[PDB]
Amino acid sequence: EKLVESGGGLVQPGGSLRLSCVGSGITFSSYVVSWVRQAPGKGLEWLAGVNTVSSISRTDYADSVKGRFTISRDDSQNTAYLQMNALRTEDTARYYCARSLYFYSMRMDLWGPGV
Amino acid sequence: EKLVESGGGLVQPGGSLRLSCVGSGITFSSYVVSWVRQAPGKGLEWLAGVNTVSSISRTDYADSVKGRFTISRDDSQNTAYLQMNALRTEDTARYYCARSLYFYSMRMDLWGPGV
Amino acid sequence: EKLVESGGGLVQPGGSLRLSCVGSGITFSSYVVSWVRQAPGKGLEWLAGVNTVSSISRTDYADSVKGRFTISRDDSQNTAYLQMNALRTEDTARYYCARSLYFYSMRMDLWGPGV
Amino acid sequence: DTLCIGYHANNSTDTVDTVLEKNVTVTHSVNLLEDKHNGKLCKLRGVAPLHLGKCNIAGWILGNPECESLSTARSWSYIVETSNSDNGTCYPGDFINYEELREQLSSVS
Amino acid sequence: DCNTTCQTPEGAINTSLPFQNVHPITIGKCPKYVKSTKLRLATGLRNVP
Amino acid sequence: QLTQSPASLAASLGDTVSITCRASQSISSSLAWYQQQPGKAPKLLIYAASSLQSGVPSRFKGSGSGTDFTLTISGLQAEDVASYYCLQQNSAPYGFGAGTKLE
Amino acid sequence: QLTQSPASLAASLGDTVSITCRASQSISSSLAWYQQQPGKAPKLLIYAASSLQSGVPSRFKGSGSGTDFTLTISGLQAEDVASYYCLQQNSAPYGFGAGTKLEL
Amino acid sequence: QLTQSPASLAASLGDTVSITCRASQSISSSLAWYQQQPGKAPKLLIYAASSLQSGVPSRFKGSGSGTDFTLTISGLQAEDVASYYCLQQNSAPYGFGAGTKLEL
Amino acid sequence: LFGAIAGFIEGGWTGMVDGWYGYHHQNEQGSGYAADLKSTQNAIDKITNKVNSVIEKMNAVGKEFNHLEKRIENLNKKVDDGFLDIWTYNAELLVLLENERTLDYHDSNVKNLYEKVRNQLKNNAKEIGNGCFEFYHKCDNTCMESVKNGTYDYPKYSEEAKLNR
Amino acid sequence: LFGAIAGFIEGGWTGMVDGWYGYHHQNEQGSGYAADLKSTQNAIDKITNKVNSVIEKMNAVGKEFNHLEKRIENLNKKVDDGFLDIWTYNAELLVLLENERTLDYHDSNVKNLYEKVRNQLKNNAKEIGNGCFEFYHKCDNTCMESVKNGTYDYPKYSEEAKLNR
Amino acid sequence: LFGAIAGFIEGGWTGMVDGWYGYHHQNEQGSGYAADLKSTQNAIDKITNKVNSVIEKMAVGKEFNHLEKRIENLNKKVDDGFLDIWTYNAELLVLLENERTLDYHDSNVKNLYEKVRNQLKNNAKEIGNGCFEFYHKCDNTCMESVKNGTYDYPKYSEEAKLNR
Repeated sequence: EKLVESGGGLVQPGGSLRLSCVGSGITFSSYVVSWVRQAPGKGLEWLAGVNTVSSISRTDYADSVKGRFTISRDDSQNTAYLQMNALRTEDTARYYCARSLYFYSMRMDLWGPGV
Repeated sequence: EKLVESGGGLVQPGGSLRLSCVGSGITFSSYVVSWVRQAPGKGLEWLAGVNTVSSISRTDYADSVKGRFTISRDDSQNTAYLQMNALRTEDTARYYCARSLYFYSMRMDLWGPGV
Repeated sequence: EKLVESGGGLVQPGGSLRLSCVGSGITFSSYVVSWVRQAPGKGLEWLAGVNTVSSISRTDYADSVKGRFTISRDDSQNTAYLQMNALRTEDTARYYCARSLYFYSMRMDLWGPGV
Repeated sequence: DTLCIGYHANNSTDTVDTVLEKNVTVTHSVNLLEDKHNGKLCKLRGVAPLHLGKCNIAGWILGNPECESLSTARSWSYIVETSNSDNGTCYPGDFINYEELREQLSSVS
Repeated sequence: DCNTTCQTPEGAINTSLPFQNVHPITIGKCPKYVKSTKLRLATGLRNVP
Repeated sequence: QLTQSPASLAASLGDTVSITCRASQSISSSLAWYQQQPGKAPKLLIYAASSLQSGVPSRFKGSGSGTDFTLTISGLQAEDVASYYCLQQNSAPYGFGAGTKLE
Repeated sequence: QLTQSPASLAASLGDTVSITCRASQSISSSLAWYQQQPGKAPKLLIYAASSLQSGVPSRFKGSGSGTDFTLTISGLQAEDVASYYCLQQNSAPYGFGAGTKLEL
Repeated sequence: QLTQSPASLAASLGDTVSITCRASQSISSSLAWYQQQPGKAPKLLIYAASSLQSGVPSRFKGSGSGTDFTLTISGLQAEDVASYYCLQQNSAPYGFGAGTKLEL
Repeated sequence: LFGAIAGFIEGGWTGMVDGWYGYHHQNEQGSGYAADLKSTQNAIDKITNKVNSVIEKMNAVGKEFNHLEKRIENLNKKVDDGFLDIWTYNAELLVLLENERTLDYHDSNVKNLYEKVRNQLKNNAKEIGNGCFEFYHKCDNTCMESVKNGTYDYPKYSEEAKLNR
Repeated sequence: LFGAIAGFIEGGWTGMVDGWYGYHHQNEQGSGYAADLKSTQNAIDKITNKVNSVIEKMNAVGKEFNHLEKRIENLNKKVDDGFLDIWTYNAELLVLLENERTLDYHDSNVKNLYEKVRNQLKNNAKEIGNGCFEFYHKCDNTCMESVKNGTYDYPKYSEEAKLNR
Repeated sequence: LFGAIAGFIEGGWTGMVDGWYGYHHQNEQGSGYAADLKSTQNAIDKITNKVNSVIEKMAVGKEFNHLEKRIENLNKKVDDGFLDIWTYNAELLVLLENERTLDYHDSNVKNLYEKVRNQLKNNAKEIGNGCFEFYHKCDNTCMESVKNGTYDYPKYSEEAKLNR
């Protein structure tokens, strides 16, 4: 099982980006997908989380990116999207998509390489 | 599944008539076959019932037709027989065969069109 | 479903002789094989027993033949061996092999013809 | 003070079939059947196919006059023939072991 | 213009599912063709809300 | 043994209809209600005195345990104009009720 | 140490025969009863001191736990004229009884 | 929410290392320990505060509950020199610890 | 079947959003749901292994015949049709059996959780019947945590429970 | 296997004839048998579905060759025998597995009925062990009707059953 | 799954070399292991029948010239298809039968536990790991009686009542 991130690169401040996390396999609707980032010299920071399409709490956001970042899912295309708006210099970081299975209390043990 | 009744028509008073109820399927030894009749202008009247081959009480008859009617079963040919003897004028009615599965306390929900 | 004994014959006093019990099937590693002799005129005598490979008490002998006899097993070739050393005149008898499935407490119901 | 043991329920409306009962609504399920296609002939591993538009294998191999478009063909992933491919052996006759030639050309890249 | 790993006369298939019911004739790495119309494998519990 | 009441009953669309059955002795939940339209085979509505047959609209409900049973039709519709019979499935000479006609 | 009581017994057709085994220690229902005809492999009749092997007629019954065990043949027939042995399957060195020869 | 205590550490080969996490409110054994080497994706070591991830050597042990949790590395090796993080998986906005750097 | 998911526990909990199996508690200091993470994680691992085995157990053009090889053409059609029938049969049977086995597995998980909770409290609680236990003593959050984790103390609450019993 | 059909209940009742699983009472008003109709109806529906599913999953002449087509004849024979062997194996395996599943289903039903009656009577009755309970109170046909329905009133007889216990 | 083998009985006894399922008793006259021979024999018979059922439920090449590639491909297709079907069948059969066997053993252990529970009733206390601690003095006769299934509950009733 693999997760691959794409859709990163250079952005002007105040701009926007959409990052994509694509999963390899057939059991992607079971994935609960989280986006983490690491700034150059800081620790891991949990940003957003998209939950299964049959849940109660569909999306979760950190207070630092709430209202600026939006998380979304497409099970048919096996992809989780992170749309980031009003980008700042502090958003310069490496972004990782991680996956837990069925619930956010389970192991987050399948990480993407980063972007 | 389905039940078809055959062997009706006109009989002189004092005569005899054998009605046959044939079922479609492979689970007929499970059937508990019962005969009902509806006289013109009267309600449903339960006449006789034949049980499964491996059972204590094998046949049961209503008091009005006990001694005149005889119910029987042929599972190899998927048929239940009602032999009517000493027919009267009051026996003119539409005869129907219904089936319950395994026991007479279960749903009698498969009825035949009637003769 | 069969146990065949081979390797018997004439032997000089003080000699050695190895008997083999071969089984037909695929479940020989399950067998707990045992040797029982019957001296002409005397009764049945339990001689040796080999247990399964994964067990603790791998091998048991009777007090009459302890130190002279050695039982052994070969699951690859589906065979149980009885090595008799320092053979005496009192050892002239018929040797039978019996199996009792997984433990020595089970039925010892498969006997070989003898040798 | 009370403590009860229970299990999970959710808004999922997906159903599965069981030997004893059918149309069982369950919390989670996976799909093992694909019934969607893009409705296009497409390159296999980046290699385009060889499309014999109005010609068949006979017309393409023999060099039918109505097949000059197929004279320049080096490599292909697979060969496509159309249901209305009539242009073949224009002169009347018999192609001997034609199906054998088709079979040998199905292993040719 | 495409880049697919499975081609049928009715069109290409982009999936990793074990089975398909699109078309018997396939070229490439393709799922097994079956005549079924519904193959769903249960993971979670029976839903009793 | 099985007394069904009333023999006939005229009601209007959208109303609530109650048909009662009384047994001579105690039959424990072994009652069925059948709806019959003229000349056709009876069609089961409620079995086990409370269990709704598949495909039957939830307008029909049944109640009763020992000797008093009730079939309630809530929200009468034009297709509910038929005869209604009650069947016991407890004692060996099984039997129907007299029948109720709904208009 | 297994002691087989009769060691010889003459009985007629249709009679009831009792063969008794006694154990030095307590063996909890780990006795088996075998029938042997001369020059042939022994045949299991009873295992677990009360269980009848498949194929054996119901004339053969086994009873007893602890140190005393009994094998009863009710309705003796001519095919029951053979030797009878008791096998103990409890302690590490296993053994048979002395042997009871049933005659007419 | 989560405070990781040492924030820096210097241990020699073969030593025993303890990294502790303290939570603002009880999270009930929903804490995981990750090991990250520079420029690589984090690797999960401990989940449920005590369960060892498959393939992780038994030198790592997690222990704690409520608000206090500890990760113990017994017999430090040269490949254990990296950063370590703690993840809480209880409350709706999930988060990590500040990070502990292990050095020789 | 083990008679728990649709049995003596007659409904599921939409408010339990942290696992498949769990507890709901009602003390003097609040209420709430809490999932059993060990059981849920083991179940997820086993079902994932099941799906992987199913997909890994499984692991193609037409020929042309002229009008004088109709027998070979019919043989080819027979081979194709027979293999198609066999593989369709295998797929449907596998899915149908696995679904029943999975549902039974989950029911067993719920039943075993109920039994392990019941075997702890023993005489200190009343078994209401719907999956609930009503304590005869004061279960604070520490008492509930002990029951959930599996380290309940019957001697500690036995005297108070005995008094209230 | 749930250890009920050939387990703590050691024999079937020919007296029971109205159902598959059921109850036998011994009051002061008389004895009787009475089947559990809900369980029996559910079981009948499920097993009918099982038989129909087995049926719905299942749903030619020979060819002649001359003496110079022995290879093609052997290919045809191989195809026919292979398909025959596969289908024979499938039919046998399906029957063998389905029979065990049916028997275990019936065992589970009986055990669940015992569990449901036990969790309702609690300490007002005593488990004899063969399958029955001896009530510590003298309660009539209304009592056993309530137990069969599932509407037993434990507080009603809790005091009365305490003196006799 | 019945939650006994890896469940409330958390470990297997390597010192019980007499059967598959059994008892460990600790009285004043001593301790020891004793297997349940009836259950073990029945399980052994059933597993033997399972293995037999598995085994009793279960050819050279042809040469074609260069102008017979189609029938050669048809022969290869037939061979490969039969090989795939039979491999799938073998793996699937083994995978299902292993589950069924393990569940069968788990059920045997759980039924043995329930059988012992249903005899002692309130004369013993359930520790929860599989063990019952008696409220009365059970000698070796008491233990055998429990193992046989002929436990005399009324005999040790008052003596257990006083200690409980």
